[PDB]
Amino acid sequence: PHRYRPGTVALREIRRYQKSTELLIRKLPFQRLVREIAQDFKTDLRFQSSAVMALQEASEAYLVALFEDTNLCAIHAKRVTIMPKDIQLARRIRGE
Amino acid sequence: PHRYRPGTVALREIRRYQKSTELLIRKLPFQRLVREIAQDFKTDLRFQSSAVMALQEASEAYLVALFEDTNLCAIHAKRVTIMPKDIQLARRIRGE
Amino acid sequence: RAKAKTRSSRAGLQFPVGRVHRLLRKGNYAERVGAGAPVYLAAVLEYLTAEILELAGNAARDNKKTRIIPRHLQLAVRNDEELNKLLGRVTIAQGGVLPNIQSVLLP
Amino acid sequence: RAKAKTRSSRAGLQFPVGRVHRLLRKGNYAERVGAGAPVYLAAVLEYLTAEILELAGNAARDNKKTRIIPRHLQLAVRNDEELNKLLGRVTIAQGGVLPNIQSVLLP
Amino acid sequence: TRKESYAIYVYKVLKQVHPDTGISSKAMSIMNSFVNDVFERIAGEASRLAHYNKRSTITSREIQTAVRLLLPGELAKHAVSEGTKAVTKYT
Amino acid sequence: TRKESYAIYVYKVLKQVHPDTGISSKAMSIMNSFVNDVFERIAGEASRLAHYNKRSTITSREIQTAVRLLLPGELAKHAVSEGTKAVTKYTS
Amino acid sequence: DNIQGITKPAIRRLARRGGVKRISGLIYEETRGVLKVFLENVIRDAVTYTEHAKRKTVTAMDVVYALKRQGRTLYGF
Amino acid sequence: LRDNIQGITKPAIRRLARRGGVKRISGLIYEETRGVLKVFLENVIRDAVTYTEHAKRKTVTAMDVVYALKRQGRTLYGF
Repeated sequence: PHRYRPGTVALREIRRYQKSTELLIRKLPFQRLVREIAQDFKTDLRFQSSAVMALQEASEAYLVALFEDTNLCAIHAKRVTIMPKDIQLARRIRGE
Repeated sequence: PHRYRPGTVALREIRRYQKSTELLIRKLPFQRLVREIAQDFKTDLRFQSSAVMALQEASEAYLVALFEDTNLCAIHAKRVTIMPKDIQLARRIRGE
Repeated sequence: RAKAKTRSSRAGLQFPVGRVHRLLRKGNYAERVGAGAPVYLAAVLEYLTAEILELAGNAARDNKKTRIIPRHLQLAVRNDEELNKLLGRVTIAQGGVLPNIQSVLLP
Repeated sequence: RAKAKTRSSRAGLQFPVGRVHRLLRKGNYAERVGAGAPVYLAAVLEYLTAEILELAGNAARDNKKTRIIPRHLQLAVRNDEELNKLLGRVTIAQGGVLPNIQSVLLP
Repeated sequence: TRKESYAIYVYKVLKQVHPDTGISSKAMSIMNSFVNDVFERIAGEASRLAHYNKRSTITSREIQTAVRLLLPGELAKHAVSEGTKAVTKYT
Repeated sequence: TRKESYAIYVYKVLKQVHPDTGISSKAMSIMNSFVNDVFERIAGEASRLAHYNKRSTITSREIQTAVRLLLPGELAKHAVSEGTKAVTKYTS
Repeated sequence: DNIQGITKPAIRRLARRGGVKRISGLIYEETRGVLKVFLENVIRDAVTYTEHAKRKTVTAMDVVYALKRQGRTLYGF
Repeated sequence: LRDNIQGITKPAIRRLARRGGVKRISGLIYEETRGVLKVFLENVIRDAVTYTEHAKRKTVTAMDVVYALKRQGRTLYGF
């Protein structure tokens, strides 16, 4: 069978997910997570669909920027993989 | 010629300059640099002493925080010596 | 008597001076509001909107389409230096990111 | 009539409720300010000042000086976690930083 | 209550800039949010400038200084040029 | 006009917390700047909260929401309790 | 259980949008945790905004104000 | 007077790094931190001089400087 080298499929995924702005995170798990988080602060709390969309967009953009900083730190450390220490360093510099 | 290790006096100076709050950049060169920078904006501009003082405190605090971030980048990259790439990474993470 | 010349048409400016003045007055940001302050704010807003829309239309032209959609706006914001610096802490929905690949990532 | 009573005794606090109401009215944040809003503001400011001064006095006790120094205030601010996230983007003059050294740097 | 919208204004600005380029409803909302955010930022900076020197009024100079503080570089310079041209056309 | 300053109020708070320990004028300026900055932050949050709800007044609920928002962690509920205690003392 | 409701391929796609070639196996839990922290902060701000308005449903509008007051302003809503 | 970027001496940078907990300081970082200190100073100074020119003011006061620092989200206490 045909075999692809490690990286070209990754680069193709990078390209195809950077040209388009589709919703990477599925609607239902993010909505369920939002309801679970909000249920500890206020019981019987509702969320309109556009509110869930907006929160999902903000979360996805924030996580994309955090992953960009994580990859940046990984390249600074001469590393291709991204480690949780990279995320910790990026958040510490960003003060999060 | 008793000589200390190259890195023990470094830690001693780190402790001395972290315990003490005395300013590190001399007031006259910083004031002259501030006047040089401001002469390109407003012709014949005057700086009061407290203005230069506050600018110096803010500048040393920003430089100190950036130095902690670059040091953390250095240890994150399994390194001790900071390099200008660490400063560039720290600036770009905060989007400066 | 004479026909109404309005406010925005007197200055030759498309953005509403009257709406900006009403928002500034109802926003209680100052006890008094000058006459030229809404004119200046509307002019600045129109310039910024025109620059953003021009860059977004250019990006759509590079996208072989003639309708501006928020990915084009995000590309226009992030591509130009001054608008990216102005909107650095600003997130655009349905926009994505710049299609850039690091040097070490490419084979 | 009866003797006038200041707001400090009425609200059981020390921060000036009258001054806070004055800067709220003259600071044009809203066209109206309720009666309890300056009281709540004085209480919150008084509690934050009390917590910061208590932590500064504790830091001075660890240093044995009887006078609060800007170094003591900086140590008090950056030692408390909640004060650290509240005052994170805030510069304190003549305060320095915490003397923290990484384990890999120490021999 | 009713909610204001800058659909026609951004529409006519776009047709003045590109006469043959459309815009979507989501992009209309993005533009609205952008213009409102810039309006709030400039108005807050101008109000702070007025309060800074015990001034109870906001004039064209307050918006000028707010634009120079917020907008960077050549964007700020072109904004001041456009605002000055608008005020001179008004007078 | 008269320049605002919380010098004696901060001093009285210090004395009711640490009567033995004093405070310096540089520390006094730092505390005054902190109090002013927190006051402006909370007042601006209350003003924007009133504007977003189409409200033309700032009440105790505005300050409660502002100190719930800007103040994080245990400080939020502690300031909420202090404000509620002050409100109850005012009403009594 | 909804914290694990988000999927590992979703996190992979999120990193792909961030220009990351490869992802380590133990960073998924850390990304989930920091996402939980960020969502907790934003949801707390939105809950306070909703409770201030005597409202029982979190609209989209106070969500974008909650994000904007954190220096993360959202456009399009 | 020009060429005052050399006023921030190398030992002053070393002291700033020691306050930041830096053990080993490269010889090539001094130019870079002079550049970033210069850039931060032009940003804060341009904000301060816009504040000064707004109020018919010719001498830059400490108040405007710390107000500029706060509007860049770097508020300074003690002035």
